[PDB]
Amino acid sequence: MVAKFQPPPEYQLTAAELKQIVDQSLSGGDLACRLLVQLFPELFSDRKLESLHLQLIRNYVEVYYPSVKDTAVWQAECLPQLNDFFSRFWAQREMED
Amino acid sequence: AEALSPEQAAHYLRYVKEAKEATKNGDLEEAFKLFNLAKDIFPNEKVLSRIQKIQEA
Repeated sequence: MVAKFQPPPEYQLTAAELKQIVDQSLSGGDLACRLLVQLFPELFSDRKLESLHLQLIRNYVEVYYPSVKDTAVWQAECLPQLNDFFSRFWAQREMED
Repeated sequence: AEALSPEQAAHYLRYVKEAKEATKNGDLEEAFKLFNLAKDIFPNEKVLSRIQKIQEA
């Protein structure tokens, strides 16, 4: 309808780069977590799993898991996995010391 | 072949951070070692893209 949406250059993946991540992915949820790591490494240094970030990940995920266009599928599979990955990473860091 | 664990991600990310700093400093030996340890966890075009194992020596 409205516009062409592209992400900022720094968060733009090539089709080749996307295919590669997918090929290593065990599931839609794992693909989502790999994408979090590749797109947003700043989120892991010294939460901001905010809506724009999550939507970008979902847009990539949908290229190969089109059922993720259903918001129920997104919320049942990918979104809890992303949040639990992110929580686990941060608690692991908190515990180091 | 396998789900990325948060442990793996953390190691991957620290390796890339340090490989970049090593490159900034000029220690290509350390950078090469670190980028490779990253590649072993989570291979991708950007990391494999060093390489740039240039020498002239």
